[PDB]
Amino acid sequence: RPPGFSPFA
Amino acid sequence: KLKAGNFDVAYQNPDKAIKGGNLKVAYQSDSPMKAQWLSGLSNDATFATMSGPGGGQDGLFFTDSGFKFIKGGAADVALDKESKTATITLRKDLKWSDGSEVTAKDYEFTYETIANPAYGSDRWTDSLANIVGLSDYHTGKAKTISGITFPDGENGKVIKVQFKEMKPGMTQSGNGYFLETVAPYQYLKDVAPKDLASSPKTTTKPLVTGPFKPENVVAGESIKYVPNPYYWGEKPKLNSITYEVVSTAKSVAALSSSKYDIINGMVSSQYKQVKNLKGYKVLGQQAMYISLMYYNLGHYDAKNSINVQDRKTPLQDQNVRQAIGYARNVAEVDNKFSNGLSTPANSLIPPIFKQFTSSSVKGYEKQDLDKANKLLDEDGWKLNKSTGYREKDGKELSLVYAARVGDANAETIAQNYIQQWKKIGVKVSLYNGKLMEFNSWVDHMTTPPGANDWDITDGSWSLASEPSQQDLFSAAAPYNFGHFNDSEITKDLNDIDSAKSENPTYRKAAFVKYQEDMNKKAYVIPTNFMLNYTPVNKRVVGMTLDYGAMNTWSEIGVSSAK
Ligand SMILES: [Cl-]
Repeated sequence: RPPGFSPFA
Repeated sequence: KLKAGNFDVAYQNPDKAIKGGNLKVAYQSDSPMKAQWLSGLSNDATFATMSGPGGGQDGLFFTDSGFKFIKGGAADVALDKESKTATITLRKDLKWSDGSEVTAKDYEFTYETIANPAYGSDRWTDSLANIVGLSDYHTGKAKTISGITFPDGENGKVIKVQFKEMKPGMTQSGNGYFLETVAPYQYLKDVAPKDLASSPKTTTKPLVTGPFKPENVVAGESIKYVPNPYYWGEKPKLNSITYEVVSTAKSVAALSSSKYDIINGMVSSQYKQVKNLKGYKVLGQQAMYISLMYYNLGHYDAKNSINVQDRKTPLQDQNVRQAIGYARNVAEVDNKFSNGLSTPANSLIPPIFKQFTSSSVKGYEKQDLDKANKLLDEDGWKLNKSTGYREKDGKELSLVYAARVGDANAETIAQNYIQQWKKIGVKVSLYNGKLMEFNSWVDHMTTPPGANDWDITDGSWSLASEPSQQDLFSAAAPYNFGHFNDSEITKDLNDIDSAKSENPTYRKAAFVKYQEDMNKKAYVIPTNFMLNYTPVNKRVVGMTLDYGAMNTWSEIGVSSAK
């Protein structure tokens, strides 16, 4: 649902 | 050659599921797990995915494959255009994992966990400011939120949310104009606001609404799920779910040894090896994801919730921002390391939201060293014959690049761009001489005002399930960690979600202008669109990557043991 910081994949 | 979105979306196992038993899931993270069960206080996608069996940080509404709201979930939502209101109705038998009732106050408390600055949430946005009286509550001018009311009282199951202006995306999940989670007030009321994020009651021993509950949480490592007896819906098939973090280096070996049945969010560079693994079916689909390059353009005012583009830097010039983007060799990097899974991006809106993408939008997908040099030339940065770097006023064009840890090619790719910026005469060095760890990176970007020790970084997003990007770039949002503030860009963002954009033909044109303006202003530079793949063990029954599948965790099972 909401935006989230991802590791890089 | 780039691979088409022709991956199998679901693994349809002919084998019948058993009772239970024990499923083993992992998420690829080189950083320790960040256990936070309240949606408002959690910033990473890593734990949001790991909280799935527990309810996805207690999600309320059900969804079709296009992320649009449908009835039948933990709660239902209904919109009224003329009154500008949303009505949320929780199920009568919706309960926490301790047996207590989920009430209207629980939903309102979620708004307090973000709006009330004493909890220390990074999720404040201009979108939330559209709720009547929320801005006044956020600044402390009011004691409560006037736009949120309870028709059946705080004990009731009904909540009303008053808006200033109606927004198009309100029929779709991830709109951000109203929230979709609940928090256990009674359980958390005696905990001081500033202590809530680090409390064991929101980390290691929480209360959930989903089909599974955390029986044990090993801080920074794993979750032990068991069936939740107070779950409103279908009884789960499995006895237990173990959800663990797994390092990039150990992921493929963990698949070969059958340690995990499923690994989510694996890097593109490992697909080469994953596809050769028998006993696993590789599912896939278009990632709701974008990676892009950020510039540090100012700071964030926390007291007044506003991004101020006031950083003294050569990156304040438009020609400098564009050239650095044109210098990059994203295409060459993609064709060499990504196994045909990464496509260089032309704009900020991913192919997944196909309706609002346009091939007309030319961006930075193709390297142009000549144009980069020219743009820098006609701007005032003249190349020094001695040093090999451009100068202005005797000030050398030297920038700091905060590159990030990733796969085995992360250090290579980072240096790859450095050499490209070298070719155009821009001196670029790594932050503290080494790649940045994910957890400490997030803290460095989100914490106000803040950092002045970086110029270029890379942002990777698990984007909102709704195409609008207000929660990424709007002036009030901390998530805008480059800290830009542009009248035209703001207007573009607002026009995308205006009253006129209820008309989809008008909203299409608003997205096109936005994408062309963001590429032109070059505050951020779109890097990659990705295609996601998931290795699933052949014993797993009822597994799917379909966004419309709601009872996934309840219907999922196994055909055999270890
Ligand atoms: Cl207000």
